[PDB]
Amino acid sequence: RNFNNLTKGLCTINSWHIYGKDNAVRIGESSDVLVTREPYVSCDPDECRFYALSQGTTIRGKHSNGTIHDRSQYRALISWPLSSPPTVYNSRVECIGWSSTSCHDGKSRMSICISGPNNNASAVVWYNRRPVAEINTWARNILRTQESECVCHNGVCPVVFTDGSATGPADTRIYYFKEGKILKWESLTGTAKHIEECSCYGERTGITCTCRDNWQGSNRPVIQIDPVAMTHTSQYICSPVLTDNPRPNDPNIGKCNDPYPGNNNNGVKGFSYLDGANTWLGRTISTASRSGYEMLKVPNALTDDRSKPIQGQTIVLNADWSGYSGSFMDYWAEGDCYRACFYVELIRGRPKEDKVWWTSNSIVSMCSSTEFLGQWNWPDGAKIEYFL
Amino acid sequence: RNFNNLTKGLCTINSWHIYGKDNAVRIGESSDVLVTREPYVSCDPDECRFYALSQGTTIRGKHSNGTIHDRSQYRALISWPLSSPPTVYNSRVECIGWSSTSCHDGKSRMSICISGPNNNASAVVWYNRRPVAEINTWARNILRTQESECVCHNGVCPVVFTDGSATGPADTRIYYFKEGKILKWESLTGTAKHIEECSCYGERTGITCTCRDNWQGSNRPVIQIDPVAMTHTSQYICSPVLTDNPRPNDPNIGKCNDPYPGNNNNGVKGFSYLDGANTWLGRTISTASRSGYEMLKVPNALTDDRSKPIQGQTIVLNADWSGYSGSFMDYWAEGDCYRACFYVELIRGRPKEDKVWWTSNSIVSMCSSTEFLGQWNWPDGAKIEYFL
Amino acid sequence: RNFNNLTKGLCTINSWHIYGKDNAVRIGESSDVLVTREPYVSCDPDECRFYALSQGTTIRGKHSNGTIHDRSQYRALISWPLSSPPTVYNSRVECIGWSSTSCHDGKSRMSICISGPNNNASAVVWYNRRPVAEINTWARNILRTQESECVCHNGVCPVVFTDGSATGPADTRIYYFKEGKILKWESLTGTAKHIEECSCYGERTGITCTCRDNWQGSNRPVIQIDPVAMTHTSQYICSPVLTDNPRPNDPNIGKCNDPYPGNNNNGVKGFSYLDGANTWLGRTISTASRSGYEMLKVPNALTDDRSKPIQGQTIVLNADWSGYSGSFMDYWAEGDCYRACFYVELIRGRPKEDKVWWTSNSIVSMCSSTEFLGQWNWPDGAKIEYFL
Amino acid sequence: RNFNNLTKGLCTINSWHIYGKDNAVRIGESSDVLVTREPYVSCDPDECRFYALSQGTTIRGKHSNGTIHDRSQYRALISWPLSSPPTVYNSRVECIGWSSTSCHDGKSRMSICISGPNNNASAVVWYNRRPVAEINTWARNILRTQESECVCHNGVCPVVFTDGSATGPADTRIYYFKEGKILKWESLTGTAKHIEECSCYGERTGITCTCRDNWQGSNRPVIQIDPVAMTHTSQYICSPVLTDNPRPNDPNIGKCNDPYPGNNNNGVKGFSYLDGANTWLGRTISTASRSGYEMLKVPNALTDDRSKPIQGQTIVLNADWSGYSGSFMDYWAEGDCYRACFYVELIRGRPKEDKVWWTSNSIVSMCSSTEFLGQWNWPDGAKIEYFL
Ligand SMILES: *[C@@H]1O[C@H](CO)[C@@H](O[C@@H]2O[C@H](CO)[C@@H](O[C@@H]3O[C@H](CO[C@H]4O[C@H](CO[C@H]5O[C@H](CO)[C@@H](O)[C@H](O)[C@@H]5O)[C@@H](O)[C@H](O[C@H]5O[C@H](CO)[C@@H](O)[C@H](O)[C@@H]5O)[C@@H]4O)[C@@H](O)[C@H](O[C@H]4O[C@H](CO)[C@@H](O)[C@H](O)[C@@H]4O[C@H]4O[C@H](CO)[C@@H](O)[C@H](O)[C@@H]4O[C@H]4O[C@H](CO)[C@@H](O)[C@H](O)[C@@H]4O)[C@@H]3O)[C@H](O)[C@H]2NC(C)=O)[C@H](O)[C@H]1NC(C)=O
Ligand SMILES: *[C@@H]1O[C@H](CO)[C@@H](O[C@@H]2O[C@H](CO)[C@@H](O[C@@H]3O[C@H](CO[C@H]4O[C@H](CO[C@H]5O[C@H](CO)[C@@H](O)[C@H](O)[C@@H]5O)[C@@H](O)[C@H](O[C@H]5O[C@H](CO)[C@@H](O)[C@H](O)[C@@H]5O)[C@@H]4O)[C@@H](O)[C@H](O[C@H]4O[C@H](CO)[C@@H](O)[C@H](O)[C@@H]4O[C@H]4O[C@H](CO)[C@@H](O)[C@H](O)[C@@H]4O[C@H]4O[C@H](CO)[C@@H](O)[C@H](O)[C@@H]4O)[C@@H]3O)[C@H](O)[C@H]2NC(C)=O)[C@H](O)[C@H]1NC(C)=O
Ligand SMILES: *[C@@H]1O[C@H](CO)[C@@H](O[C@@H]2O[C@H](CO)[C@@H](O[C@@H]3O[C@H](CO[C@H]4O[C@H](CO[C@H]5O[C@H](CO)[C@@H](O)[C@H](O)[C@@H]5O)[C@@H](O)[C@H](O[C@H]5O[C@H](CO)[C@@H](O)[C@H](O)[C@@H]5O)[C@@H]4O)[C@@H](O)[C@H](O[C@H]4O[C@H](CO)[C@@H](O)[C@H](O)[C@@H]4O[C@H]4O[C@H](CO)[C@@H](O)[C@H](O)[C@@H]4O[C@H]4O[C@H](CO)[C@@H](O)[C@H](O)[C@@H]4O)[C@@H]3O)[C@H](O)[C@H]2NC(C)=O)[C@H](O)[C@H]1NC(C)=O
Ligand SMILES: *[C@@H]1O[C@H](CO)[C@@H](O[C@@H]2O[C@H](CO)[C@@H](O[C@@H]3O[C@H](CO[C@H]4O[C@H](CO[C@H]5O[C@H](CO)[C@@H](O)[C@H](O)[C@@H]5O)[C@@H](O)[C@H](O[C@H]5O[C@H](CO)[C@@H](O)[C@H](O)[C@@H]5O)[C@@H]4O)[C@@H](O)[C@H](O[C@H]4O[C@H](CO)[C@@H](O)[C@H](O)[C@@H]4O[C@H]4O[C@H](CO)[C@@H](O)[C@H](O)[C@@H]4O[C@H]4O[C@H](CO)[C@@H](O)[C@H](O)[C@@H]4O)[C@@H]3O)[C@H](O)[C@H]2NC(C)=O)[C@H](O)[C@H]1NC(C)=O
Ligand SMILES: CC(=O)N[C@H]1[C@H]([C@H](O)[C@H](O)CO)O[C@@](O)(C(=O)O)C[C@@H]1O
Ligand SMILES: CC(=O)N[C@H]1[C@H]([C@H](O)[C@H](O)CO)O[C@@](O)(C(=O)O)C[C@@H]1O
Ligand SMILES: CC(=O)N[C@H]1[C@H]([C@H](O)[C@H](O)CO)O[C@@](O)(C(=O)O)C[C@@H]1O
Ligand SMILES: [Ca+2]
Ligand SMILES: [Ca+2]
Ligand SMILES: [Ca+2]
Ligand SMILES: [Ca+2]
Repeated sequence: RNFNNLTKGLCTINSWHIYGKDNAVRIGESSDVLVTREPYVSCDPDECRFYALSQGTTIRGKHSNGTIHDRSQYRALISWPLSSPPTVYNSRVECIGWSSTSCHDGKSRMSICISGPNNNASAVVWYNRRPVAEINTWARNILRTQESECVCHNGVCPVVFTDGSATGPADTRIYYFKEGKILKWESLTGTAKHIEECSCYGERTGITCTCRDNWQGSNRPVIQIDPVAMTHTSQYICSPVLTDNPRPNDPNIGKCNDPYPGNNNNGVKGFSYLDGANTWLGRTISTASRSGYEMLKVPNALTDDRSKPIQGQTIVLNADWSGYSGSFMDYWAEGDCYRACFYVELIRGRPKEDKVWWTSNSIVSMCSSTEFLGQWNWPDGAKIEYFL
Repeated sequence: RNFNNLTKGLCTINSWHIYGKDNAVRIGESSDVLVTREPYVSCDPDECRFYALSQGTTIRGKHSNGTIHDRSQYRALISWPLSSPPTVYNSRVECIGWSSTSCHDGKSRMSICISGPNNNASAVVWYNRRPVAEINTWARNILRTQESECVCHNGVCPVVFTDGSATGPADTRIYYFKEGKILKWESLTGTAKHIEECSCYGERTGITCTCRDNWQGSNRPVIQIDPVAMTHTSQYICSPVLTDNPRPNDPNIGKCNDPYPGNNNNGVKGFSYLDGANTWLGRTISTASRSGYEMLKVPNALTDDRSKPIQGQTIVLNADWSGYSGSFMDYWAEGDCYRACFYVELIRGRPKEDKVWWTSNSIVSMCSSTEFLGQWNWPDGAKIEYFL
Repeated sequence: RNFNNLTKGLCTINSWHIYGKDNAVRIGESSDVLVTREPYVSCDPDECRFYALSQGTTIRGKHSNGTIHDRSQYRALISWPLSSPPTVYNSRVECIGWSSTSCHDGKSRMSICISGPNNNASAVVWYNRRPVAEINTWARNILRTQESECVCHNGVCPVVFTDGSATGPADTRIYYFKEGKILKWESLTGTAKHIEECSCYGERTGITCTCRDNWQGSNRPVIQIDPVAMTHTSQYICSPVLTDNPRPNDPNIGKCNDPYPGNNNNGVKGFSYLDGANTWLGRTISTASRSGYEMLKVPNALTDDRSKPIQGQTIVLNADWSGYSGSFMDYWAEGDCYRACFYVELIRGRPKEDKVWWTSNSIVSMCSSTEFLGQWNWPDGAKIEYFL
Repeated sequence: RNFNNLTKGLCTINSWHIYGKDNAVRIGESSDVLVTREPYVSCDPDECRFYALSQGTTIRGKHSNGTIHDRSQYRALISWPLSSPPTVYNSRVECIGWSSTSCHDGKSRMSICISGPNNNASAVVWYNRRPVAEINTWARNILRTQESECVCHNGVCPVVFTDGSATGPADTRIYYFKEGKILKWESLTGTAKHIEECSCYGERTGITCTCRDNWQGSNRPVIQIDPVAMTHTSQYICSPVLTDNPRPNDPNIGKCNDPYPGNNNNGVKGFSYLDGANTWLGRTISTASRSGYEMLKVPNALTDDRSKPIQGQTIVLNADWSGYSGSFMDYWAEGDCYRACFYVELIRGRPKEDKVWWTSNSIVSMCSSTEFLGQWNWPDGAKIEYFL
């Protein structure tokens, strides 16, 4: 076949419809469902699948004790069929490690997993299910990457990595891969001051990534990548509609080229679709914790430091736990435009529910509609009391 | 490949033979079998599969408590191989929601799932396993559809939807899809006074649907659809052999253009094959509850308001629980005629068996034979005492 | 592709080597393994699979209680990959019923399942996984068939059926199918006096079946079928090496055209390879019960009523339970000859082990070698005490 | 397709990166994971898979009691997807027996399994998933083979077998197969004095095998095979870096043509990559038991009896249990060189952990990198206390 090229724009987003939901924690109460976290979704030309980092144990298994921890030798990137749960028997391992990204270039899939101790981690780049390239840590402090899908154009797939402090200046690099081979890498440029866990999408030969500032910012950094020139810029979302978590209350003036202050040394992976008047931002409803999730239509959020919402949709009630969120699109669907999609990780267990000793999640996913559809809310749906 | 066209008539039906049976509740006593209800069967050109609405839990799982309820965020349309049970590990999710239909047009499969709260539900139309179109509620009162397979002709697949009261006049629409796109919709016309859960089949370029009148009728409404003109008519089955449940005893004169009275605000999904002297009707044996199932040969049942049975076959004894029933056919089989098939849902658990706190079902399915075959009876076969 | 034709002879049989073994009862002690009985093996052009009649429950499931019974609505013909156990999650249902046969003609597979009450049973013939023909009971007394694979030549697949008494004269028919359609049937001719559960193989355009005389005989009946003329003959194995079970001790003169007396109203499915000086017979070691299994090389056993063994191989020790046995061959293997194969059913549970309330089996299978290989013995290997 | 030919050399090995890990014992604490031992890895042109000898029971099953034993009728060679665990539901049986090897020749896979009692064992050779040839024991004392993958060149696949004493001179043969047929065999020649469990790889039309001397040696024997001439030589690794287990401490002079003494009648399967200055040896860290695992870069280890390490990498800490290790490569990967890979068996249970009554393992696997990557350590990760 052929390399996918980003020739289309985004479809007009007037609401969001349910796309996938795996009910993993409900089902895992009485089935062999793997403990996971950091999920995402990624499409092949002939299939869309769920992805996540396994913890190498089932939820009901005794080894689920202690799975609040992020990095171990027992983690792996797995994938499984859309809206099924991640089971021992239906999950496919993509590579071994505790930080990942993955994407299809139209011909084959690239998957990247990072493993190792904090001071000696390394990335292995797989292409067509074979290891092709390796990258050693350059700052010796938890080499880490996107935790959602990358995007490819004409065979070139950019990936954002960070190595260094989670609470001060770090060393972020953008790598450009083709068939798993390193074409080029560059150090981060622009005005973003701290970058983690970028969520990306592609449109009209440009790639846009919305990231997490874990140091001083509660507005989100944005990286804009030209996959042909293999260059990038960075800044923050200018809008005063702040979308990190935890975060201050929304002001009336945002910040384009610096972190908006109030909350230090924390954050959550999130995403946005930045498309002029067709702009939608995702965020937790709570400003204090990872609970609730909503989409807000915020015209020109990227560039207008006074911009406010004109429409919205609740995805997860504030009474229910959320978690990481990220972007993906089916680049191989029919039609003249790409349909914006996203997922929300619904974290259950520790630290917020400490009557159990495990941490896991389920997944809900939505795609955009040109209709103005009615909204529901989409909780994980499991009862903690059943696990006691 | 090519779009299927409805070029054949029905085979002569002289008896029914066993086609499929999944023994799901028996097997689920000690395996990871999903709780379901509203099952059906649908064929692809190369495979026939079972379908149902999952409840997002296994039977032995503690989340099975409360599954008598019809609409939740944890339901999804799943499919799995013919006569296997619906397990966590072998079930494929088609889309998310609590009311569905699905059919193959010869090239790809269309699946439709409705989700949302009662006053804000929406349908998402999937084609070739991608979302293609969306339809918002128009009466804000449980938008709902067939719960068995649709039928396609030359790429055009009609689907019947209802939105509005279950106990008074409602707003029924027939939608005509092609490759998941809306070609046209029309409001219900004809003399049917209330329409729910249509069971359809196709023959000689016409589609016939047998539905449920939940308001005042215990005779079944019939919709006849011309998929080329994209028009329809409606009436009731004229025969005094009444086939809803619950229902009055059979009179000697039926009603062609109005509900036959006696039982209000209830019913069950059912089906018929209306083919002149080759006409067969399905119904529960009990007039009071969903127990037993039988087929009756009732010549010209559609148009003769004096017609009575001349032959029959018991499928499920009155001593055993039944449930929904519906039609399907293998439009891709060999031969000069289409073989009529049907399924019966065998409901176990609540409300009729309240020693357990769950509701689920298994499936039995039959197809027609030109032979005069001996009959058996086909119970679910599970013992409730084992689940206590 | 093309219809297989029987153009080769049997390979020289100098010993037997292990082919497959599924350890089903061992594994089912702690996994979701279906209760089965009446297993066999059958090859497709690209795969060989195990087959059996499921009982619609797992071994550890509470519905395993009572599975000594042979005929129920919860039985089905299933198949699963060679040497795996029959699990809920890996088994494919071929058709519904409690007596079966199945074979591949080179293009597609035909499967036949019989279901119904004792006085009203019927066979459904499936071809390319669709129902094609049906056959009603003709003697109203447990219509029944081979319980191992049929054999095809140039698209024509003969199958032996019996309807009527298990303890007196019955009505046996040979049906000739092509693409699931009935070409012809004939009533049994020749000198066999009672026929059940034929085990067949094909070579040089002839099909040979070794059957079970359940009435008066402890020598086995043989049916020889010409699939081109669609005619047959029948007799008994002439050898005094008797191979039914239970049976008298071996005399020095056998019987060619009548039952050898001593044991009435019982038997077991078995097989032989009748090939002049290359003749091998299978039998239980015990004359009283289904325990042990051995192969004996008995030159001209079919026609020589004085013939005795000149070589042998123990398959299952007399200290271990056996059961049904039958023939199959890979008609699509490389080489100038067909390699003779067989399976032995290893029955565990009731009636011989009544500390449990279930009956199931595992499978061992062997194929012939031109080498003189060392022998092992191949028990089921499960410990009944573990199931208590 | 075409037979693979060994046209490439080894890639430069500057470090090792994680390739696969199945966490089988962790996951098997609460899932239907088969008990195994003697694992390995082998690639097809389109897939790489894990292999092992099953014990015909799950870990949590009661039949796991006694699985320290090596040879039983319930063992089989199974394969399953890379980095998944070996489950009842995802494992494919290749053949039946208790000693094995397997390899793909570019067109189809050959698998060999040995079964039988100690004095009457036999090998069955499968090709394209059909039995093709058989080999009877020639010394009547546990006929046995490699327990890791063989290597093919232009359709010819050499395999090393041993029959005879484990504690004195034995009869080793090299067999040369093509499409499962025996082309030739030869008796072992050269200076190796005892050969078991060879680990092989291929490069530039030569095959190199590193074996186990179980009699008097703690240096490893090496067999070098010319698959075109179908001839071989043998010797020992000359280096004083000793790599058997148990073993003496490293001297300063090794032995090229005789066993290095100190430890009798024991050993462990292991491997090396012998490639001049690109030479790397694997070994346990402990000299006394199967604990820890490390790679050492030992230039010209094969031929230099003074050679010492100049670089290394720890794979498994000495505090953690290891086991067998072996070589494999993806002969169908892209690039101008073959990437060296290996696996380490991580044995859990008896004899070292006798609070449980079973013996099983998990797998870790690495491949070489031209980068100098940071190292981690890779334990099995299961807690024995959870199994009590
Ligand atoms: C069936 O389903 C449908 C479809 O889902 C349901 O309809 C949906 O209903 C929801 C809920 O109401 C709507 O979401 C909200 O949308 C509003 C925005 O819409 C309003 O404002 C628009 C802009 O108005 C301004 O500009 C125009 C210029 O043209 C000017 O005219 C106007 O005066 C004003 O200057 C209006 O255009 C718009 O009107 C239109 O739409 C109406 C329908 O909604 C319609 O009736 C009209 O005729 C017209 O067509 C409308 O008035 C969002 O503002 C809102 O989001 C805020 O509120 C939620 C809480 O509900 C909160 O979670 C959000 O985060 C946000 O509030 C926070 O952020 C603000 C920005 O900083 C801040 O100002 C707030 O104080 C608040 O901040 C606090 O909370 C946050 C979060 O914790 C925290 O971080 C902060 O620090 C701080 O603590 C909702 O998104 C959908 O748009 C609507 N969809 C459709 C298609 O109608 C329907 O209800 C369902 N039916 C039933 C029966 O259930
Ligand atoms: C082996 O297997 C075979 C194959 O399955 C078995 O054979 C089958 O046996 C079953 C059971 O008997 C049969 O089903 C019944 O069929 C009859 C219809 O057939 C009869 O009537 C025909 C029509 O007669 C009328 O017209 C002709 C004009 O030509 C005229 O001559 C005649 O005088 C009369 O005017 C006859 O043609 C037919 O004869 C033929 O067939 C005979 C074999 O059956 C054969 O012997 C003859 O020689 C001839 O060839 C035959 O007489 C159905 O009426 C019946 O269904 C009613 O009864 C069941 C209870 O059994 C009930 O559940 C049904 O719902 C229905 O009864 C309700 O509805 C009626 C309609 O409103 C109503 O009038 C009733 O009062 C009753 O209503 C009550 O109950 C319902 C349900 O709860 C409730 O809703 C109401 O409100 C009310 O409370 C059966 O379907 C098969 O047809 C037959 N198949 C074959 C191929 O033979 C065989 O038995 C097995 N063997 C063994 C050993 O087990
Ligand atoms: C490693 O593995 C190898 C390979 O598996 C093992 O070698 C195998 O060993 C087994 C066990 O011994 C052998 O099976 C037996 O074979 C004999 C037949 O072979 C003997 O007889 C041949 C025929 O002799 C006659 O004809 C020739 C004419 O040429 C004439 O010369 C001769 O005098 C006589 O007239 C001989 O040719 C043959 O010799 C050859 O082979 C020898 C090796 O075996 C070799 O040493 C010689 O040099 C020569 O090459 C040999 O003498 C079968 O008879 C026997 O089966 C009977 O016995 C078993 C019990 O063991 C029983 O279960 C069978 O059912 C059968 O006995 C019953 O049926 C008879 C027939 O009616 C009846 O007469 C009996 O009384 C008995 O009946 C009772 O029991 C049954 C069953 O319950 C019941 O139904 C009845 O009613 C009644 O109660 C075995 O099959 C293999 O052939 C042999 N294979 C090879 C390749 O060598 C080796 O042992 C292993 N190594 C180790 C260390 O373990
Ligand atoms: C992040 O990750 C990176 C990458 O993994 C980590 O860096 C790695 O660190 C490990 C651990 O230190 C290294 O492994 C060791 O390598 C040494 C070999 O390297 C040394 O020696 C080289 C050769 O020196 C000789 O020749 C040169 C000629 O050119 C001459 O100049 C020199 O004087 C001497 O004559 C040196 O070239 C080399 O220097 C280079 O590398 C340095 C970095 O390592 C660098 O700083 C230098 O500038 C230069 O570039 C270096 O000095 C192995 O010797 C060693 O293996 C031994 O020790 C381990 C224990 O640690 C033991 O398990 C091994 O089995 C082995 O020791 C046994 O065997 C010996 C051979 O018989 C014997 O002599 C020993 O006594 C011992 O024997 C006992 O134990 C065994 C086992 O139980 C038993 O069987 C015996 O009987 C007996 O009881 C390690 O393999 C990696 O090479 C290194 N990799 C890289 C790329 O740097 C980094 O640490 C991580 N970072 C953090 C923060 O964690
Ligand atoms: C490689 C790694 O440890 N990633 C972890 C990151 C980093 O800690 C932060 O991004 C700070 O760098 O955040 C999590 O803890 C979190 O917030 O839920 C989860 C994730 O596993
Ligand atoms: C969308 C929805 O709720 N469908 C439900 C329907 C409606 O209640 C009725 O058709 C009245 O409209 O009927 C059921 O309750 C029933 O009778 O078993 C099941 C089904 O799930
Ligand atoms: C259709 C049917 O019932 N087949 C059964 C047959 C018949 O009873 C006999 O062949 C007599 O006809 O034999 C069995 O009981 C048996 O011997 O183990 C098993 C089998 O299920
Ligand atoms: Ca932050
Ligand atoms: Ca009604
Ligand atoms: Ca008999
Ligand atoms: Ca040794």
